Amino acid sequence: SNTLFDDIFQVSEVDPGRYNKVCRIEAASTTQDQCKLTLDINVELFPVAAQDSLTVTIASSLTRSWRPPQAGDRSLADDYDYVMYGTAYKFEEVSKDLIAVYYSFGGLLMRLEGNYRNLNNLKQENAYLLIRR
Amino acid sequence: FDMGGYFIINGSEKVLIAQERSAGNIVQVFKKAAPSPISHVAEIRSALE
Amino acid sequence: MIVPVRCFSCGKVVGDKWESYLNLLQEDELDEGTALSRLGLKRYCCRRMILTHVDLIEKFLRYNP
Amino acid sequence: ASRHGQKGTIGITYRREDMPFTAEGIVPDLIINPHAIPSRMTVAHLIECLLSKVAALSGNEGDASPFTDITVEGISKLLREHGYQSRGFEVMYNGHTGKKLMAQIFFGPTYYQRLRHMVDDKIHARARGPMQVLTRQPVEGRSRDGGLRFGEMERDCMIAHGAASFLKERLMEASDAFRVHICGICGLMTVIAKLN
Amino acid sequence: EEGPQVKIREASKDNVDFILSNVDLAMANSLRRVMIAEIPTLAIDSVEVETNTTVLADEFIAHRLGLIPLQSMDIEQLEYSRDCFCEDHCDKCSVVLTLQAFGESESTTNVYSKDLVIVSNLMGRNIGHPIIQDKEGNGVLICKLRKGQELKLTCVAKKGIAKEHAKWGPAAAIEFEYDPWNKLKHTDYWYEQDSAKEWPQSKNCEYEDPPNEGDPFDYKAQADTFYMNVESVGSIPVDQVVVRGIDTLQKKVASILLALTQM
Amino acid sequence: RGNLMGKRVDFSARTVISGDPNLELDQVGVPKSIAKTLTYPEVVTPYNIDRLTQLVRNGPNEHPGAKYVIRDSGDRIDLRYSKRAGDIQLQYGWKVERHIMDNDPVLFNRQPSLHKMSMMAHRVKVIPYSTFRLNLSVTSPYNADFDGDEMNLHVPQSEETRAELSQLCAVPLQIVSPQSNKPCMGIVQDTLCGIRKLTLRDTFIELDQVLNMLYWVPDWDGVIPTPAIIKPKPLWSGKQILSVAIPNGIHLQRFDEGTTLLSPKDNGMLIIDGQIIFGVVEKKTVGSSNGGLIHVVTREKGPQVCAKLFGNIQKVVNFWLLHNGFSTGIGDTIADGPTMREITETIAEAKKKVLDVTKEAQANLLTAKHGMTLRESFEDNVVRFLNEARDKAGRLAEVNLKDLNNVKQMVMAGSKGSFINIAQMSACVGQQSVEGKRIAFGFVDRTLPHFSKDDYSPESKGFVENSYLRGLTPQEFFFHAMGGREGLIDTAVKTAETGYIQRRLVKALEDIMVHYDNTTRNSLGNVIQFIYGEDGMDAAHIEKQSLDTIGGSDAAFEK
Amino acid sequence: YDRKVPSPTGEYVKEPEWVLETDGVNLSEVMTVPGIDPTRIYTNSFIDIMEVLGIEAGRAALYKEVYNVIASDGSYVNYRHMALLVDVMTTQGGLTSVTRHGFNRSNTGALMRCSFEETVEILFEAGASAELDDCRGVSENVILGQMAPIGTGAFDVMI
Amino acid sequence: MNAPDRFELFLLGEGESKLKIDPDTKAPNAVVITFEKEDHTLGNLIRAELLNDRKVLFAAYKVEHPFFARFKLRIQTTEGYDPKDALKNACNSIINKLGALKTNFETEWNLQTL
Amino acid sequence: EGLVEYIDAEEEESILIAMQPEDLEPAEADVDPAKRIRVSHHATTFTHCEIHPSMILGVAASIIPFPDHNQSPRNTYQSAMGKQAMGVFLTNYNVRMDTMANILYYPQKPLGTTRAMEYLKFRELPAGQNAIVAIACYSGY
Amino acid sequence: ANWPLPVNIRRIIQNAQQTFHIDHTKPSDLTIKDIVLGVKDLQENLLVLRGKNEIIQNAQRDAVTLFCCLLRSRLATRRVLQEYRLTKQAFDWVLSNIEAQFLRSVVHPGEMVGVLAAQSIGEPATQMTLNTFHFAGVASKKVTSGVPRLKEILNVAKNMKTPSLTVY
Amino acid sequence: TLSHLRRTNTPIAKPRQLHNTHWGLVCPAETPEGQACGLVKNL
Amino acid sequence: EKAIPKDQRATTPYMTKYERARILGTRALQISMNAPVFVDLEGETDPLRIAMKELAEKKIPLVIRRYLPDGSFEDWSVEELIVDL
RNA sequence: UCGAGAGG
DNA sequence: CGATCCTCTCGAT
Ligand SMILES: [Mg+2]
Ligand SMILES: [Zn+2]
Ligand SMILES: [Zn+2]
Ligand SMILES: [Zn+2]
Repeated sequence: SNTLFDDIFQVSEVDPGRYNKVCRIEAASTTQDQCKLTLDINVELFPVAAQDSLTVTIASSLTRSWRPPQAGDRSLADDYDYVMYGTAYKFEEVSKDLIAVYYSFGGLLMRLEGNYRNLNNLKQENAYLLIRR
Repeated sequence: FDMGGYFIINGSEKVLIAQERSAGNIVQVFKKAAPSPISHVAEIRSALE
Repeated sequence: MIVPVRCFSCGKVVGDKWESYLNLLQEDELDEGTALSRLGLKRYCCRRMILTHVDLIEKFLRYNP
Repeated sequence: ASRHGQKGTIGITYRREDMPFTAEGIVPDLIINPHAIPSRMTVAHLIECLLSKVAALSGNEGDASPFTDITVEGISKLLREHGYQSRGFEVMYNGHTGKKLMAQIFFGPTYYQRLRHMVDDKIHARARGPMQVLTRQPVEGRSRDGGLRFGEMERDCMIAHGAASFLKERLMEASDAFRVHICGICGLMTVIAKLN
Repeated sequence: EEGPQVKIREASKDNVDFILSNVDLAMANSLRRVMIAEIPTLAIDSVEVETNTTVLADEFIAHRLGLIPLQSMDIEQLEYSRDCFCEDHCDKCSVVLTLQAFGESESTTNVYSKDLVIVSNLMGRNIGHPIIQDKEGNGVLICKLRKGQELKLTCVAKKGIAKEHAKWGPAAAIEFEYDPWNKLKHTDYWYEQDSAKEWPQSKNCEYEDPPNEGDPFDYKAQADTFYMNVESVGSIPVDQVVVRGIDTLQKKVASILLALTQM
Repeated sequence: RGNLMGKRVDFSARTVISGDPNLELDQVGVPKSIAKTLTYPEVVTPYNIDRLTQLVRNGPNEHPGAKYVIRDSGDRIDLRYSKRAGDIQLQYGWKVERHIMDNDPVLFNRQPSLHKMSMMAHRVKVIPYSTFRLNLSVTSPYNADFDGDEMNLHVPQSEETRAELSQLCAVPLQIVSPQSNKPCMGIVQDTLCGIRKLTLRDTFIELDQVLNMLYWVPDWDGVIPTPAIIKPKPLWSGKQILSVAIPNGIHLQRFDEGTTLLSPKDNGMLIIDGQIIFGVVEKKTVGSSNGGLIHVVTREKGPQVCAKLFGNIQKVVNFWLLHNGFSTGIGDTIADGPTMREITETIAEAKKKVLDVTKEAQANLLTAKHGMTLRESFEDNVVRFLNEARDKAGRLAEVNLKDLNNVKQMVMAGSKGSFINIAQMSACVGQQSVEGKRIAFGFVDRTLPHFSKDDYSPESKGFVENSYLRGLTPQEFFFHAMGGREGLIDTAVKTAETGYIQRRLVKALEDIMVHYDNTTRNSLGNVIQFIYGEDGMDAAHIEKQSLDTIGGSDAAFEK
Repeated sequence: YDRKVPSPTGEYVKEPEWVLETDGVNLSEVMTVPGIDPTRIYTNSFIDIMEVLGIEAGRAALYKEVYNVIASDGSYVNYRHMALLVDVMTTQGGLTSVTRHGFNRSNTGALMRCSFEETVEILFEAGASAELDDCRGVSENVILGQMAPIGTGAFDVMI
Repeated sequence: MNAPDRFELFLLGEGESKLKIDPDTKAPNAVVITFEKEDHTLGNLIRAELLNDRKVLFAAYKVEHPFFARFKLRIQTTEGYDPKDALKNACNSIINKLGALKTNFETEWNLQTL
Repeated sequence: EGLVEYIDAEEEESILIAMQPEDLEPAEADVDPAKRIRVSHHATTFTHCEIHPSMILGVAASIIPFPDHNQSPRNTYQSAMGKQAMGVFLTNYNVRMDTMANILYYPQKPLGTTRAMEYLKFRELPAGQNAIVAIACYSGY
Repeated sequence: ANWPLPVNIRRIIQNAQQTFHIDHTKPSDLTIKDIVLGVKDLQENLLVLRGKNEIIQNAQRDAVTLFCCLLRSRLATRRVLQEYRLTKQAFDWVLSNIEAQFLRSVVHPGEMVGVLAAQSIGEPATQMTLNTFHFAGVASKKVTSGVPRLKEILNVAKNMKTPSLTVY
Repeated sequence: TLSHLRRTNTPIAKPRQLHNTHWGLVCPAETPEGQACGLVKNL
Repeated sequence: EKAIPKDQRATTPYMTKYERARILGTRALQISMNAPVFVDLEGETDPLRIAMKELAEKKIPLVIRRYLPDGSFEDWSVEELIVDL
């Protein structure tokens, strides 16, 4: 809006399976002992160790042609170090209430498991992912 | 650099090509096909040198 | 058939280096590698130009008219 | 062609500028596609290139003789000693932009042959002309400015397409076509047409 | 001292090694190509053969004649014949050369570029003189004659650029390397065991700091330093290749700026 | 045969063909000289009169001109000779045999013409240089290449004739083949290779390139897509920019091996609307696949839209690769040290396995199974033991090849290369065959006079333990030559036979066409089929589809 | 041989079965043998199937044979094409070859038949028996230089 | 034979003007300058320089076919900035930069021996 | 002196040949991994030795560099092409009046040679040039 | 299961899924009656051969048999709601889409099917290499393959090289 | 020229195949394609 | 006689590809022969583009005679035939 | 015309 | 009674 989802995760696994710039990262929520995340991250720009605890956010905020970010009177919705734009491609349910949302950031895939974000993440072509520290 | 081995016939250079033939005075045995009455044949290509 | 003027690849003038080359090999008794080196034929595109040349002109001049 | 069963026509001609270039300024005389190599399996072509590079550098003839003991490793050893990387690759920059290519190119000299039969000796275009005497059909050969044969195979292709009229045009308007007089009783070309 | 910065390493009568610091690759390259194909020079453009009894063909010699380097020091005070108001060539637009050689010797007499002779009035401008770099004084071999043999010809040297024909190049070879350490990660090295061992280091690695082991890849970094070596054929001196290079580009940029006045 | 079923024709042209990545699919690059020779008779109508006089005034030697002018009485005026050529004020109803110009319909062909796709209507594009030019993607239906092939060009002389070419023969409307019910054209060579290259997860492009790539697509909406990355430097993925060439409402789903809808290996395919979601684009996506991007776009958007797609994909890809570059060297056949050690012993233990079986045959202990000789059995064992060797040694090589390996890259894209190629070039060539059996005892009880009599050892009977990188021995060489020669003989033999088969086939079925009652009949009106192909459906309007009520468990069918 | 047969649970299974392969043909007698499945017996000799099982069975075998040759080499041709070829040989009641003996003996036009083989002699028998050519064939119209009834020409256009 | 004359690479014909301005149909403050008898020497140099302007939104060039010495340059600028102006400034900046280079080279050249 | 002998295919049948002289008759028991896998002696009852195994080839094939690192049909293909490749056919060309004569301006001797080329006088009358070539994906032309 | 059939149903569904922006959370507006009767009605407006007589009626009935099998199995009441999650508007569009797309898929009278067949077989036959086979692993797999075999078939060879009889 | 002067022609069991006995006598590689492949030999 | 009446017309209601290409051909050949156009030109000058517009606006006054194998025929006006191609 | 060599 | 298709060139009566 604003924000659709916000949580602090802790890195469990990091692997560069044939890739030299990208890494598929596996991290679970520090709070929610059920919440899971899968993410293809550009390590060449944002290096991630096998134990880091990072803050993840989904915004869909700050249609039309992209303009170069000219800071003349501009200020994006970020104090973050990693920003990605993507699209929803599947909304799966894994038993009872356990949700599973699928996002593609120009091929960089993302899967987020939990429950709570029911009337939140929609079939939107818009999806901004923000990761800090 | 020319090697010869050819002829000149009315200004045109002519090369005779080596002509492969089966050798004469050779005795050779051959099994003839299933319907044929003669099971085997022995042939001789007799010629004079 | 006569030394080419300039290297087909780069363009460095080579048609002024043949007699000099032939002399280094004969009179100085040294090898091609160090010969091409002395004429300043640094690059391999220039090196082939001289080293690969067959000077057929000399053979053609042997015919009378 | 190279000396390894590699036919090719000039697809285009680029000036020195637009061509990719070596850090020392070397530029290809010819560029061949990496897609030739896998299916054809002509390894010696790649080898003759490695040896001819090492050869032009050292100022010595390359021994590309068959049943010998010259290894790709041996050549590669001598070439590294001659400052270039052992396998024939070298950093190459884009001609248009000057930016280093992501890929390093397999550069070096390869003996190429100038083959017989060129374009200009083959081009032919006929839009009416000499007709063979008996058949009243276009003549044979480029030399006589003749017609290209629209054979049965080509006739069949038009039938498959269902182009009834085009097929009729090729066999009448182009090539043959003639007007004759038939007797309604005979059915033969007996009519002594005294026109005008 | 504004934008681009130059530092000359090798200074010779034939080669120029320097560093083109504080420059865009688009500029560094555009300069490299303009030196190759757009600096005008003087080269033979027409051959008239009256006598040819050599072993070499009329055109074969004519072709060779085109490639002989001729002084182009004062090529700007000579017109392109296409711009000249004459009929065919003249003195304002061309240089007429003569070649006459006969096999006077029982041995083999040679034809050099020294054997060419300027006929037209050059009007004090340094133009047309064949470029001789050989220590024996006879630069370039044109033809070889036996005894009966005789070659008598006249040739018109004209203004032009390599973009029209390679004979018109002050060019030769230009070396060009940026970022010897691949810090920019602009190329991805092909290897078997180790890139560092398999690929050899350039003499340019000394004029730059190493990658500094465990440090994050410089994302926003761009090429601003360029190592170049320009070698002249002789037609135009070395310094002039680069200055006329800088200038020709400036001229063709200005022409666009001028076309934005006419429309 | 030579004058009635086929004959030489007027309005013909022939030349060496060359490839053009800047020509369109339906286009043909015709050399100016040919255009200047071939004429179309155009009648003088108020619609054209002005352009026609201008052409008559350009004359036979300036290209967008004309030759002959025809008056009412049918008398021709030769424009290259006539004294009146200067003037000539055209009248309506007069014909102007003008030059062949841009965007005209031309029947383009390559011999042998054993396909309706060996004869397609092309859009004229008059160009410099002596060769006929064409798009690499039309290379396949014609089975042409650029080693020196020559192609034929015909010119329609009437309005109906040219209509028949544009509506029935055109290259876009020929994309999907009725023969194999799949497309007959697709993405090849540099483009197929470069697509995989660009399409990777690792592959990221910066603004300067992005805009240039975006502009290169002509049909472009003029909208810069939002980059996948908006952190230190905004980066675009190869997938993003390629998806620009793909239209909208184009949905494509695949699944290969892993393809966990989270595709970790980045395999399979998922295209939603006009964007690629996941998966590396290779031959299966962008080739002549039955369920490919081409079979989809032709069926969905249309032939002329799909034809546009060939151009778009090509332009983006070729450009990116022109700047990325791609090579192949001798270094790519070098298959490690420890891998070679394993390869060597793989053949060595196959050699022992043969010896033991030979020894057992020699001891009379071995017994062949019912139907075959003790010798017949022995041979096919050794034959297998030796194929196993080459294959195992080949797999050992393929495994050792890095992702950077340029041959591996070509095979991975499906551009060029097979396992066999990797295996023979870098590990072991293998066993040689003639008459479908290993090298024969041509000399009395021996293959060569360098061998002893009665020697059945792999090497002696045509086995080539060496790779093309290691090099072949004199014996190995000769044996490989023997096998190779067999290939070339039966290459020529096959072609001469299949040619006679084709005419026989064609002549027998000439007159079979679908009539105005779905009835498939001959020239006598005799019924062959009651519904064409047992359904009365067109071959090119069909595709393989899963029938869901046939498979699965009884339990699964229920739920 | 491997066989795809469904399990009692519904799903199809890879159940292996013993199959015998013969060097020689005597279909009639081998099918009457006890222990064999006479419903499943096969011979690559389609001409043998034709005389034992009937014309319709021969047609099926003839397709299996054309199919198998293409399939082996690693190619695919849509059913309808072989279907048509096979049906063309079948329609005559027996097996009509794709040579001068087979299709060229047919009741077709003298001009359309002389275009394949035995040219002059086809026209000779045509003259002798005084054959009437209906000119509905492609070939005759190609000889006659007329728009044949092939798609575009398969209907008359009027005002 | 069908070979064009090598002067057609840098020489304008008849009716052929150097620059051709056609406004873009797909975007607002956008235009397509078709530079005649020019290649990668001018194209890439102007395009990379246009990009340096903070007010330039889009700048890309393309040489549609190698047989011909043309190139299309597409510029998109901020509202209240003429794209024809962006092209002007770019050119001037290049001339300015090129000028500095000549002097700088000449000073170092005069400081040399051989 | 009977150090060499003329043998035909019929007499070939009764004799036992060795490929290499030294390599095929010294003694028996380190090895180069890059060097090709060679069998051994095995048969040691020789009557003759091969002068040079490369002699199995003839004139056209004697021009191919490393044909032992090439697929057999490619070697066949080249042998047809080499016979259509321009160059100095004869020194007396300027004196011969003949239909069609194609002659290379600057013929270059190959940088990669075959010991057989010397007898074929190839480096004396060459038929091709030493082109600097990049194997690459450039403009896609 | 997989067989070459006209109309890609899967494609139409995905097209309806995007066009009408189908929501997988909100329940559909369809009826059990709407699906069952609708799919039954679609199976009526399908044409290959028109007619009002039993001969041609059964002939056309037979031609659609397999396509209707695909249609029935794909457009089932459970799948239409559980899987696809189709709306009334999106459902009727699929129905009218198939009906029209099917008619387009039908072969055109005049189509030179014979010549097409001959060429369709001929082209790949010319591309066949190795007259022997690639089955040359075991000596018991020796049957006339490729071009020689194709010749035996077309000639109607009285005596074939490898006459075999496979028994079950 | 040399290659021509060393040619063999074979008029009309399997003459096209490279026979074992050809070792050192006829060239294993040099032979034309199609028409008369293997029948036209080179020494 | 022979024929088939308008009511009882059993043939395809849709225009075949072969029918379309033959119609577009004849009309293009008609237009090129200076024949009157039946639709307001939109800056058009090509006889095929005009004929294509004439078919699109259903004003081509040509008829198609569909022949059945018995010899019988069905006459269909271009105005009634469907263009779903 | 007949004959040879060649190109895909 | 057939045995690919199309194309090119030269030489001989
Ligand atoms: Mg080819
Ligand atoms: Zn050079
Ligand atoms: Zn009469
Ligand atoms: Zn003047």
